[PDB]
Amino acid sequence: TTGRIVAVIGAVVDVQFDEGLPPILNALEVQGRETRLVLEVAQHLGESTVRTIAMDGTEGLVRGQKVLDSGAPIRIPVGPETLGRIMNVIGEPIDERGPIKTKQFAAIHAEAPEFVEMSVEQEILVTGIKVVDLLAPYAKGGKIGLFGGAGVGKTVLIMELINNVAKAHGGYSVFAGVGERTREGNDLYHEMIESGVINLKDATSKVALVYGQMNEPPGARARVALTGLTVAEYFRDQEGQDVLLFIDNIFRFTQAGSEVSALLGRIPSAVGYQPTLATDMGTMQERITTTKKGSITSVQAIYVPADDLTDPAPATTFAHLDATTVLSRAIAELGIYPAVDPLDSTSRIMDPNIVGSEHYDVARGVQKILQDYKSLQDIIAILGMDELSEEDKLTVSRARKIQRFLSQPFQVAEVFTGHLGKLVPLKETIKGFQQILAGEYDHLPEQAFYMVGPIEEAVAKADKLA
Amino acid sequence: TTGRIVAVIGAVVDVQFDEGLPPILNALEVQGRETRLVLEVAQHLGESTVRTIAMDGTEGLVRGQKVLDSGAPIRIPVGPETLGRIMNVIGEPIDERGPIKTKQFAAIHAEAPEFVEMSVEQEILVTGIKVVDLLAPYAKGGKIGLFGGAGVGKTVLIMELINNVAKAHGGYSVFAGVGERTREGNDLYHEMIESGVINLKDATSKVALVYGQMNEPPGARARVALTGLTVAEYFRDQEGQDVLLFIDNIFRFTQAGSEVSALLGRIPSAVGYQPTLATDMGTMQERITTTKKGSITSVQAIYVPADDLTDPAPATTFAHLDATTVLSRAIAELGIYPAVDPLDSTSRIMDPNIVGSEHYDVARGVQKILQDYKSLQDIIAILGMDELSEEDKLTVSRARKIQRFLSQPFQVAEVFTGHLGKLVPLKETIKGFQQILAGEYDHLPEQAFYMVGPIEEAVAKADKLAE
Amino acid sequence: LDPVQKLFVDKIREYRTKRQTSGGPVDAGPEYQQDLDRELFKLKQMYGKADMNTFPNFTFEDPKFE
Amino acid sequence: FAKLVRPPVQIYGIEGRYATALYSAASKQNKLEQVEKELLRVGQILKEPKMAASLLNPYVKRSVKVKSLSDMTAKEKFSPLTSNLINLLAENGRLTNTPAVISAFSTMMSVHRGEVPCTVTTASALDETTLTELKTVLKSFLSKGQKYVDMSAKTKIQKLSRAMREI
Amino acid sequence: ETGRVLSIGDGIARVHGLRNVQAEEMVEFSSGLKGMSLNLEPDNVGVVVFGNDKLIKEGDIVKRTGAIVDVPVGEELLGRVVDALGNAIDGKGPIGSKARRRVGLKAPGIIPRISVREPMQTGIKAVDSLVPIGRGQRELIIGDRQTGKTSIAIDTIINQKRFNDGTDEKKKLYCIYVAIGQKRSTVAQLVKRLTDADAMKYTIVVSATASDAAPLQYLAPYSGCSMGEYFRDNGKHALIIYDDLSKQAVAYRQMSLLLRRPPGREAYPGDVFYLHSRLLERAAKMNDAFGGGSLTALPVIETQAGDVSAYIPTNVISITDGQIFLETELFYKGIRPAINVGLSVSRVGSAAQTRAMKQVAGTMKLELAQYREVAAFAQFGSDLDAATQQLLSRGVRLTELLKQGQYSPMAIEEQVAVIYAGVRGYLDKLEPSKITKFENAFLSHVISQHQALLGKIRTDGKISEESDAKLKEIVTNFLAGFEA
Amino acid sequence: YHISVQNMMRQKEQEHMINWVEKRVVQSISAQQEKETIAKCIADLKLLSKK
Ligand SMILES: Nc1ncnc2c1ncn2[C@@H]1O[C@H](COP(=O)(O)OP(=O)(O)NP(=O)(O)O)[C@@H](O)[C@H]1O
Ligand SMILES: Nc1ncnc2c1ncn2[C@@H]1O[C@H](COP(=O)(O)OP(=O)(O)NP(=O)(O)O)[C@@H](O)[C@H]1O
Ligand SMILES: Nc1ncnc2c1ncn2[C@@H]1O[C@H](COP(=O)(O)OP(=O)(O)O)[C@@H](O)[C@H]1O
Ligand SMILES: [Mg+2]
Ligand SMILES: [Mg+2]
Ligand SMILES: [Mg+2]
Repeated sequence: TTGRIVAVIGAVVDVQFDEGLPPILNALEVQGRETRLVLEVAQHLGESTVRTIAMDGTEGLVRGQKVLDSGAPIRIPVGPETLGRIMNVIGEPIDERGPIKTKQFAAIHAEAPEFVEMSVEQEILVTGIKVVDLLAPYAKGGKIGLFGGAGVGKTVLIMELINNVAKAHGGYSVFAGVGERTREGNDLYHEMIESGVINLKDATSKVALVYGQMNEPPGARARVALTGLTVAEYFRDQEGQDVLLFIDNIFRFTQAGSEVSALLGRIPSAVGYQPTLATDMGTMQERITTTKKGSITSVQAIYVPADDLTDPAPATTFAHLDATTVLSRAIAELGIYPAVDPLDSTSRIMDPNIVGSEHYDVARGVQKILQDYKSLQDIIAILGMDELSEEDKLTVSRARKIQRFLSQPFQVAEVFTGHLGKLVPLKETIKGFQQILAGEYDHLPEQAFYMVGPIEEAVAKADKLA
Repeated sequence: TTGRIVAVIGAVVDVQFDEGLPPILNALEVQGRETRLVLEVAQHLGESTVRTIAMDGTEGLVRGQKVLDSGAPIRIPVGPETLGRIMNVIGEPIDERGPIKTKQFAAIHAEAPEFVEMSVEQEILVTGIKVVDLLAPYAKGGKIGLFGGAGVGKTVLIMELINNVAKAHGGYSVFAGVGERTREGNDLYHEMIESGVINLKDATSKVALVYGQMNEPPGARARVALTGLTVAEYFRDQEGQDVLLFIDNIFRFTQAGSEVSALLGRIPSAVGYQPTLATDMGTMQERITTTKKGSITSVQAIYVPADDLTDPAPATTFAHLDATTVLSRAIAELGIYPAVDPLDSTSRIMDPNIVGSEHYDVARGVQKILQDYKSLQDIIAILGMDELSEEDKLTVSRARKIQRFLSQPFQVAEVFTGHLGKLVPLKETIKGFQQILAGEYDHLPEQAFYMVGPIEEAVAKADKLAE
Repeated sequence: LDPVQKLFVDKIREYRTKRQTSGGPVDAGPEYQQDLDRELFKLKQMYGKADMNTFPNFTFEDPKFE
Repeated sequence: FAKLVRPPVQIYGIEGRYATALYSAASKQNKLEQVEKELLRVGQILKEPKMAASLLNPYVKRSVKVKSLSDMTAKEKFSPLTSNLINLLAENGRLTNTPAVISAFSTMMSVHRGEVPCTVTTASALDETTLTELKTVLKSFLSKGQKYVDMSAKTKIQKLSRAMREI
Repeated sequence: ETGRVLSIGDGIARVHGLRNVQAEEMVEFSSGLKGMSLNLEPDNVGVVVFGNDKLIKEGDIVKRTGAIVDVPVGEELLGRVVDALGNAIDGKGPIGSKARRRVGLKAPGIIPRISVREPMQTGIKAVDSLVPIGRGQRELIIGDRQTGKTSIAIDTIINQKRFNDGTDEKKKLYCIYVAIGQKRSTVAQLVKRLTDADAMKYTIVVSATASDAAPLQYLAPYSGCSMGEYFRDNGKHALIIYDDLSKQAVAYRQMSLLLRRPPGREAYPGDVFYLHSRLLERAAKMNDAFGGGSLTALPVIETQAGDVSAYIPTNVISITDGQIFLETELFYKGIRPAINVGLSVSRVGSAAQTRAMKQVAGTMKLELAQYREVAAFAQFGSDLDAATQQLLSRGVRLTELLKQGQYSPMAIEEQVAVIYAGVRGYLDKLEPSKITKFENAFLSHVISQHQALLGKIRTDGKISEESDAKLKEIVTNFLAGFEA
Repeated sequence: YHISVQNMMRQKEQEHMINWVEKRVVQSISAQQEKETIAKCIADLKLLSKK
């Protein structure tokens, strides 16, 4: 039926229905603007009024103004007639290529895969990125998390993965841009048309795009994470297919939450966040998963505010991943890209029974010398290298090489590194370190291992200097 | 009169009274429970309604349930027939031995011993624990406090205290476990029946037990200590006796107070304690005292939340003490139990005109050398040991000896240590250190002082470790 | 308990005119078929795409080396 | 100080607090009924096309709003010891509230008298009796005279159930 | 029978009616949804919904149950996987739940109990020697994420095979495993791990995860407790593992804040201590007059950057009878399982070992808190007297001992075997970089040869001068046969 | 495979089968004015028993 706006503040609006009253989650439809202004019920305040989160600007609304119930959730296009199309948070298309004629629809909200549907299929997914492979490998159909503070190189890394992975990949990929840079989208689009994962000519397109960037209202950023969610969901279930879900940046989802939780009228929780940060997340999060039916390999970039890895946002999210890659400004500032913290990135499959105890052994051997170097880090800073015992003078030099040989010039920042984009296969990864560790190379300069491919390019470099 | 529950959250029930509005503090009676439920009144919100704390869980209550104005404050089985008996928050016995039998009862909400009743006499109670006696002796009939972060040996200390001090004592002892571990009560009952300070047969029991552990509500914990002291307040004022009152853990009193404070209508204060942490403590420590009429040696143990001795709880507790033993994690971590900080522990009677110039001059000399060693501590361990003076490798040597000789195998800690208990008479402690200090053992190696009793027992380990 | 034991019978005077009405799943309309094909794809997935009625031949492979 | 006639309806807890007053202010002079009707009338002395330019008007204030309510009391059928529940809402700035204060006056009056349980499909049983569900039958005789997991959930789903005979 | 819904949002339904509803009594919803009363206020009952509150709408109908909340109990649960309310979710059709215990049970007071004497073995050298647990104890596992906090609790249940597939009816230990806050993808992968090693049979696994409603995580570890209370109150031995209380607390916070209960430290509510206190007291060692039955409880806490000042981690440590700390630092350093001896305590000490362990490791816990400090003082290359030259010359080898594989417990007998090797000084002359290829042999060599000695020590649980004598050669019969 | 190609079949059908029950019973009460008599019936047998 019909009801009216009685309160408006930011993205929170209060509608009064005399007849009937929409379930919590029903997309409402504002009647009176040149622009589809979906509200979304989130509360029943009583006195036959509901409280809703907008999905766009609310300049203009007035106390009065009619609203129609849609009788349903926000529902969007799903199916194969999405591949190649850019769609926004409510399904509307935004690549200015007409409408998205599609058989079926789905709602953005949805209960999550019951326990019986889970699958324990753990098979390694090689990236050709030395640190990731050697120390905390990604797992096929696993949840992956990229943690980073402003500017440490999440977006680059997600891109390199999209390249070393979703280019030679028989199967559908969905990319949800949640509250990041609009120009990064324009950039993706073009980059994927040229490379031809998207094709304007055909229906040979292998990717769907869902975008709600850092210029749109809380509501929109709040939700869009789920739009793109729903899409990937279909390709998994009604297609029992291999889905690749990339999000950037999942943080902006919790953030946007925070912006609204204030006026929804919850009482503030730790650090000002919404009371409901763990579940708000966890519902949404647990839908992103590989089930018996289909299979989603997820890769989410996670922003870390003020570099605070304990900020509730990043802090809570860790629970939800199977492999994590954590980026430190500290490292990046030493020109060690990709900026991966070797002692803080982990995978739930670094396990000899899964990766074969040559892998597991060279790993924890690097991970050891590094964390041995790291302990000396203090005495070296106050007294200097010389006060270091002879044994220890080495543990440094070797470690420092490892430190340097985990750097790897990506095929993207061929522009910042200038250097040619390498991709190193698990074998030569595992090998090279093993050698470095067994000190075949204590005769080579440090630099020799900074920014290279296999260990050859290392020993090779060392010559061109001499 | 009769009253009806109007509302109920967690541990705070409001009640409405047709006529008889009960005065704050007045214990109220919940009609209709399979086990007794009391509601200490806490305020008059007005319109004949009173907010209250429950002395047990409110699971079950219902809007309108019948409440009766017991007419006066919680009342307990104060009296001599409490010995050997495990009481509780409200009097009810819980060792399963049917009503405590006395016709004398006192409210647990008393006023406090006025100025003129204050006793100024203080004399050294020796404990045989070397560290306390040497550096911060407790005083017969004085407020003692045991400061400790979690796991540093606070509770064990108070055991070895009740073992030593409270056994060779022919007066009455009252141990009240406020807010800590139920396991540890059961644990003590039986040790205190093996020793038979509690005797199940005769009536030779010298120990009243009051209990309200970390399994009970905030209501309970907030008042368990008010009870156990009402109990020991009788044995003082009457007998003129020497009452030993142990509490563990007087911290849980303010914490408990914290938990309900929110629901009681309080803007929170610093660190988020009650705006009343201060006076709540005052009108309650000011009762655990010694009047002219009688004396109460008190041994409280205080939790230090996260070891921060400045946390408004342990912080405010210090004012109320005469002798404070403060426990150190960093010491314990070095294996030096009892982890007493020989430089944060203090007694009021550490006065040469009270303990003698030999005692005093010797304590302070130990305190000094340990402090000096603490000073060389980040020269040496980062810039070459033997770069020290001759004077200094000497004050290090002796210090580490002194520092270890300060440990003691406790009798209640054999289970952990591995050595048979011990106990040193004051004058053999003074002598022991006076010696080490004097340069008389600079030849015996370190470990020989680690965990021995009287000084000689180190000369023992001095050869046993040799050949 | 005596005016309810026969209202639970309005449920097999229909259960009857159904588990006997042969001629196809009753009154279906279009819906009935389409969906019984989507779940015919995904259920044809975890297993493979070959012939489910025949016994599979056998390609074999040598032992790799690390 | 004064004791209070809390009549077993109680109602609120926070706001219609004036109401809970006059079941006790009235029950001294037993003029409960004198007002049970007095209020009904004032409820519309204010819903006029002539009284809304103050009803919700922070423009005149507690000046000519209280002594302009010596009229709509003294004048009309009022002027008793109930011309005052106004003279309060007048001063205590809650004239904008009285409708709710009258509403509750009722729901507390008709619990000394009637009972309020309602039928399923239409009007009020007004079972004004000393016993609940005694006269619930003998007053609805003037109403004639005017199993497989899923099917389980889907049978209670019609019985006393849903959107059917509800309309 | 019950009444209206005033307003609904965020899992919090206000209700105008229910006038005779018990506080803490569970209501039921129009849509068939079980809720719960927690705020009995004058003019409404705030109710925490136990699931998706989309189905609820203003005006719906809420009906009393009369009951305080309760759950399925008893052996009819073993081998299953139930949500926080007892319902099965492993798709194997309901459990045989004749027994139905209440969640809101208070804990055993003073008398019903007896000093913890019963060895609860973990099969982890590290734990079973230096911080030994016993039946009735609460030993906290605390540590940063990915430190090994779980591969503790798992390695321990997987150890209870040995006892549960035998005769001795005391050594038997049934296991509950609450899983609060985790992701299903994991709960599962974990059950799969149990199942494989074959332990799932003796093990309830209550699971309230990420996506589950808020009050459902609040309640989960309680439910999983009642289920373990039965096993003790009926003369048997339970080991429940809450993993983790950190996530639970967070959940309780949500309910509490949404219920408009003014927030305290780090936003948590006042009783956030009471929460873990009360739950954790319910584990006890019942005295004979009550069954002899036990409930050992391993709560689990997760720290941020190591901060044990955090409201919670400090609370739970004040509660449990000791704890194991984890530390990523040691982990990568090679010390797996990363434990930090010196900082781990067991407030029950030897009172919970065999007199077989006790004899090899009863004053070695106060030795690896002094050999510790006495290698951190003389770190630098100089000179130290006749006394402290040796302590180091030993320890380095000893630590290489508690270095242990994963998903491979050990029976107490074998633990005493290797511990003996060193502690008596039969390793005091070997290069640490080998002390593993060594143990991995000398223990499969003295299982293939002398099931003899193990037989005794395993049974009488002690090393008589007899047993000891045999050892004194089986050892020696090896060092000289390798180096010398 | 067929362990499943028959599993979704016996269920799905039995969905439409037990669900088909609904729409034929909503037709039985809404229609049949003689299923408005069996209304006042069973229901007046409520007031009674309870008391
Ligand atoms: N993997 C890399 N290799 C070499 N240089 C890099 C790399 N990643 C980032 N940089 C440099 O640092 C910048 C940051 O890259 P970017 O991936 O956008 O960080 P970010 O995680 O997205 N932080 P933000 O996008 O602002 O939320 C670049 O634009 C480069 O100049
Ligand atoms: N004794 C061990 N030796 C070698 N690796 C181990 C050992 N114990 C645990 N691990 C590994 O270390 C990882 C972390 O173990 P885990 O039990 O999940 O710690 P955790 O702190 O509980 N992780 P989380 O649940 O995310 O907090 C695993 O994936 C293991 O395979
Ligand atoms: N007298 C002691 N000798 C050796 N170790 C001790 C001694 N006292 C305490 N400890 C160690 O400290 C631990 C905790 O003791 P406890 O007094 O219970 O801490 P708390 O201060 O919180 O009550 C013990 O379990 C033990 O291992
Ligand atoms: Mg970015
Ligand atoms: Mg203690
Ligand atoms: Mg874990």
